[PDB]
Amino acid sequence: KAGNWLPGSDAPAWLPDDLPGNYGFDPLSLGKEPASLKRFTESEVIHGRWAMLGVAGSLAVELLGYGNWYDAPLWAVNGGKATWFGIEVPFDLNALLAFEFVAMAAAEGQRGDAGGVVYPGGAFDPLGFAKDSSKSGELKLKEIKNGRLAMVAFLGFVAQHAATGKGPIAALGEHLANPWGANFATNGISVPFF
Amino acid sequence: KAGNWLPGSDAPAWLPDDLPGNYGFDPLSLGKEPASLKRFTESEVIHGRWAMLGVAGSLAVELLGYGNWYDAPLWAVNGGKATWFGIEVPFDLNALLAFEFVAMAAAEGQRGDAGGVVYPGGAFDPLGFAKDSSKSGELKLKEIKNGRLAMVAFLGFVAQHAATGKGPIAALGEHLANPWGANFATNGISVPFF
Amino acid sequence: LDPQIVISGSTAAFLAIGRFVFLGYQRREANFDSTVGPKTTGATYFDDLQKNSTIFATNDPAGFNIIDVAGWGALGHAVGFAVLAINSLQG
Amino acid sequence: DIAGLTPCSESKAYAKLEKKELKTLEKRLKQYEADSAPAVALKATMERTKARFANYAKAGLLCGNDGLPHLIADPGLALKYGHAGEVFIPTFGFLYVAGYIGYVGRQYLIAVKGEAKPTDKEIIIDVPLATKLAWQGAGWPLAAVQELQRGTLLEKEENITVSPR
Amino acid sequence: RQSWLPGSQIPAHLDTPAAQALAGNFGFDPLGLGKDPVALRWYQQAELIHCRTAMAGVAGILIPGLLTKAGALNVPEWYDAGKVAIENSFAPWGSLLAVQLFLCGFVEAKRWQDIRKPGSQGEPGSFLGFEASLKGTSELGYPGGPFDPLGLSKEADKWADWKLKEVKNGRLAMLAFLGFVAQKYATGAGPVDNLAAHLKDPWHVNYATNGVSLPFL
Ligand code: CLA
Ligand code: CLA
Ligand code: CLA
Ligand code: CLA
Ligand SMILES: CC1=C[C@H](O)CC(C)(C)[C@H]1/C=C/C(C)=C/C=C/C(C)=C/C=C/C=C(C)/C=C/C=C(C)/C=C/C1=C(C)C[C@H](O)CC1(C)C
Ligand SMILES: CC1=C[C@H](O)CC(C)(C)[C@H]1/C=C/C(C)=C/C=C/C(C)=C/C=C/C=C(C)/C=C/C=C(C)/C=C/C1=C(C)C[C@H](O)CC1(C)C
Ligand SMILES: CC1=C[C@H](O)CC(C)(C)[C@H]1/C=C/C(C)=C/C=C/C(C)=C/C=C/C=C(C)/C=C/C=C(C)/C=C/C1=C(C)C[C@H](O)CC1(C)C
Ligand SMILES: CC1=C(/C=C/C(C)=C/C=C/C(C)=C/C=C/C=C(C)/C=C/C=C(C)/C=C/C2=C(C)CCCC2(C)C)C(C)(C)CCC1
Repeated sequence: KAGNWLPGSDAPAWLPDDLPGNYGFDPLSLGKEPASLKRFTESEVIHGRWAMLGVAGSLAVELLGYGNWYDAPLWAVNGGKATWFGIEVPFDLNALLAFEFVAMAAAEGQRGDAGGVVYPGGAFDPLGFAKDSSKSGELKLKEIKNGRLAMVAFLGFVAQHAATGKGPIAALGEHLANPWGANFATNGISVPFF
Repeated sequence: KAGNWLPGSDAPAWLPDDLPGNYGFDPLSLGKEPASLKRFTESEVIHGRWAMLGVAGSLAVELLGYGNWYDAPLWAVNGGKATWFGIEVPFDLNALLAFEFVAMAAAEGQRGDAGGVVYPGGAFDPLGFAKDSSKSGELKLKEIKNGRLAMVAFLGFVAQHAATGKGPIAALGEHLANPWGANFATNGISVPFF
Repeated sequence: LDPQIVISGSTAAFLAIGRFVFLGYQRREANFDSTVGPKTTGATYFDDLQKNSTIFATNDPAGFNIIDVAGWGALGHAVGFAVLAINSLQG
Repeated sequence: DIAGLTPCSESKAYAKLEKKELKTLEKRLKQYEADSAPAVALKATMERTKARFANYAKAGLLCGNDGLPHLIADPGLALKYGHAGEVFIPTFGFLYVAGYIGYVGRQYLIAVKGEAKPTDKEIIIDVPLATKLAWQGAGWPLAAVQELQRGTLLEKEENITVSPR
Repeated sequence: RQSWLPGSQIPAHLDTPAAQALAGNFGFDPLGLGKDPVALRWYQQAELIHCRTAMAGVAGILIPGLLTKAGALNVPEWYDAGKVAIENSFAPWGSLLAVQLFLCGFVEAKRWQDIRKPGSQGEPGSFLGFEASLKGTSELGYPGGPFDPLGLSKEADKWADWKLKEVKNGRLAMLAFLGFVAQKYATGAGPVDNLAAHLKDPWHVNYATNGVSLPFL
């Protein structure tokens, strides 16, 4: 019980208490069955880790001034060359496609063979946290909460750039310039009848 | 029971459970009788192996740049000479026809004498897989699934080149260029009343 | 374009392919006794121009009579002349 | 066009036949007066005739070398070139009404077999029951496919078969 | 009970505990189609789907149709919405029709297999995990779970009233769409303009005057 998403309302019966991010949030009754609930726990944590990585990446890209996340893949359709922190990358689209396919296929198959495992250990624990399994539960809670936040932020990225076409930090900068003059009601495509 | 091709519906009674690729797929009740079902298992596996070989071959031909699968036999009707990976092949149409007839007749007769056998062993097992007959069942499952996929892909090759006249990789390339602009609704011969 | 090479190689190939691999499958169809062994239970002439009279002896280890030789050689000649005839119309 | 003909609008033979019919009709018209009922009927015939030619030209009909309309009996071809109103729609209309008649009759037969004298109600029609069933089947095809899918449309092999085999 | 025709003999197949437990029963079966309870079951499913898609379609006609007479929402007429949309769009109509055939055929196949077997779609391992919430809710045609998100279908005291409102509005919606079609072929303008031209002059502009809807007078 990290909280309750709606004060007063009763928690659902199928959510077990010992579980990270257990707010009892389920209007649709999607996880009423055991095996499906386990699969959903796996999916939530994994999507969270990938969302964290992507959001941190797009932020780092724009914060260190290398275009947005939308024009990082610009060098492949329009002829050019990739980059990292100010150095060129000598590869072709098919080359990175091949190495990405092989590497990701290998890694995800290897992961997808050990049943459903969410917390590995030993060599995915190289610094020595979460050893006592006591504060590890709290670290699980922090993990899942930051993951939910990251997912929401990334959906924000997709919608925001689908609406105004600008990058995240550019949009934040101009919003801090004139708060009431430009947000999702000056969007002109969010709320139609304005 | 690798699955069920239509959730909810009952499996047919004549399919035995211990069998690779047993999804219970039989609307026409084609395999209700024992001997016919055995013959059909033989045919399915063999067609699968030949389909795998053919599809892999056409993909290799086009991927390494030697024309399509449709213009590999072009050198015999229009005068020319066969090839392999950049080297010429010194034979005549009747020469390869004779050696093909003899070799295939010998091989297929030899195979067609040992009753109906689908998994040989010993000298058609030269690397040492499928020895315990435990994971061999899973390998049978993977075999038959990849075979079904290959048969479907090859029928796709025939139909696709019968419609648009281009090769597989060229068609995929142009489809990745403009997805909505060119597929089997821009075909002009697939769906007539467009 | 030699006729002797095409025809000789053809008949050799077909006699070989009838010798080694299609022998037993041809000899599994010798068993018609399940349905017909008395083609004609007859006594005299007009019945033994219809029943077997002679048996062509083979010291061949597998047992090719002159008849199987005639058959596989005949197919070989048909296919060989087909090859020469398709070669004949100016390639 | 569709098997080597032309539509009747620009068909030369069409207008020639039209002119010929009007010519014979006016020839019959000439010898009467201008108020006579003969002339009234003749002018009515002129109006109906010219209206018929205009109606056949308007519907996009297809004429051969005789200038006569030709019907196209092919689903793909007629539906592709706009001719669904000459065979296709008529066949579905007829099948509707014919199945309707048959279904109403069959329902009457089963309705009267369950009495004490089936022959009297066959020779002397039960008019209330006949009108009732005459209404009750305007949607027959749905009831037909239901009777098919339940297996009551067909008698089993208690039918009398010829003896012997 | 209510009847469509007070004094008319209500047929015996619409007078059962199984048929009176249906939404919007008014004993209306002049052509005796529903003599087979299985057929009545299937036809009820047909009525429900037609109700829901009819409401959706007619709302799509009206609400942009009404709001365009105000300032916002410049929407073209419903019989011309396709053309303009496809000129606005990115793909030809053939590919769109193919994609909707696929994506709708999958779903309709689901629902169909649930009609043939009531507890069908929920059996372990079939889907990737929505098999949890793809069973019925004991009344065929009214699933639960991911449908009805807001939980309105939980209370038992408003149940028959939600049902009955649905079926009544749906029947009215089907009538509305047939009206849209007939007014399109009859007068030749949008339904909102027909409403305006009838309120402007009721005793002169109706289907007794349009010259097509009854030609004998
Ligand atoms: C990546 C998707 C994902 C998945 C699979 C889960 C899975 C889960 N969450 Mg969860 N969650 C997520 C994202 C996700 N979460 C995000 C982003 C947030 C922040 C908003 C939360 C916040 C949250 C809370 C507060 C709680 C859960 C809980 C749960 C568990 C039970 C609920 C359930 O059955 O989930 C099944 C979930 C799905 C099947 C999601 C599938 C996606 C749906 C079908 C479509 C969504 C479309 C979206 C709305 C479109 C937006 C577009 C935009 C333009 C408007 C389950 C393990 C409960 C729990 O105990 O935590 C473990 C709980 O109390 N979640
Ligand atoms: C190519 C090799 C490969 C392989 C073999 C796998 C294998 C696997 N992955 Mg995986 N993955 C890969 C590459 C691969 N991945 C890559 C490159 C990424 C991105 C970095 C991911 C991201 C990823 C996530 C985030 C998750 C997995 C999961 C899984 C497991 C689920 C298996 C399954 O049935 O999914 C079958 C899946 C599909 C057929 C595709 C599903 C498509 C989804 C529903 C559509 C999502 C919306 C779509 C992206 C549009 C978004 C638009 C955007 C603008 C917002 C399995 C072990 C899941 C897991 O572990 O759960 C147990 C999981 O949560 N993977
Ligand atoms: C080479 C053909 C072939 C044959 C002989 C078989 C044989 C068999 N399959 Mg099978 N299968 C095949 C191809 C084949 N498969 C392909 C390509 C797929 C992928 C789509 C599958 C998917 C599949 C499943 C999912 C299942 C089977 C099963 C079976 C077994 C029982 C069904 C039966 O009686 O089959 C008899 C089959 C035939 C007689 C096929 C003959 C070909 C027909 C008569 C004509 C087809 C024309 C085609 C549709 C034209 C397309 C043209 C295009 C332009 C549209 C049997 C051993 C069941 C089983 O237990 O697996 C072992 C089962 O559940 N199959
Ligand atoms: C009584 C038998 C019969 C015959 C001889 C024809 C003859 C014809 N039809 Mg046809 N048709 C029929 C019944 C028949 N139809 C019925 C009952 C239907 C309704 C299902 C159709 C639906 C139909 C369509 C939708 C189309 C044709 C077309 C054609 C023409 C070429 C195709 C063809 O011959 O396929 C051989 C036909 C058969 C062996 C009879 C079975 C009927 C099948 C279902 C029709 C086959 C259509 C074909 C695959 C389309 C080919 C496209 C073409 C460009 C190559 C030809 C004039 C095509 C056309 O317009 O040509 C210009 C076309 O697009 N027909
Ligand atoms: C819970 C629940 C429950 C109840 O019952 C019901 C409901 C409510 C329905 C539900 C809800 C749900 C939800 C909301 C969900 C959401 C999700 C998401 C958002 C995800 C994302 C997710 C997301 C994600 C992962 C993301 C990721 C990202 C990434 C990787 C990125 C990448 C990249 C990079 C490198 C950078 C460059 O430049 C480019 C790119 C390529 C771009
Ligand atoms: C199952 C079932 C059951 C139920 O009951 C009923 C039904 C449904 C009917 C059924 C179904 C069926 C089906 C679908 C089938 C399919 C098949 C196929 C497709 C095959 C292929 C198959 C196919 C195959 C083998 C293929 C093969 C191929 C090949 C070799 C190739 C070759 C080649 C090469 C070297 C290359 C060059 O350049 C040329 C060539 C010469 C070209
Ligand atoms: C009851 C009974 C019983 C007894 O037994 C007998 C009798 C009497 C016969 C019967 C009766 C019947 C009836 C009357 C029926 C009716 C129906 C209907 C009307 C339907 C509709 C129905 C209708 C419907 C669904 C509709 C739908 C619609 C839609 C989707 C729309 C769409 C759209 C839109 C949105 C807009 C865009 O832009 C275009 C479109 C595309 C256009
Ligand atoms: C001694 C010996 C040997 C050898 C053997 C041999 C080599 C044999 C041969 C045999 C032969 C070599 C036979 C042949 C035969 C032939 C034939 C039998 C032919 C026939 C012909 C025909 C049939 C033709 C026909 C025709 C004509 C006339 C023209 C064209 C068309 C036609 C086709 C109709 C060895 C050393 C191995 C060892 C052991 C011992």
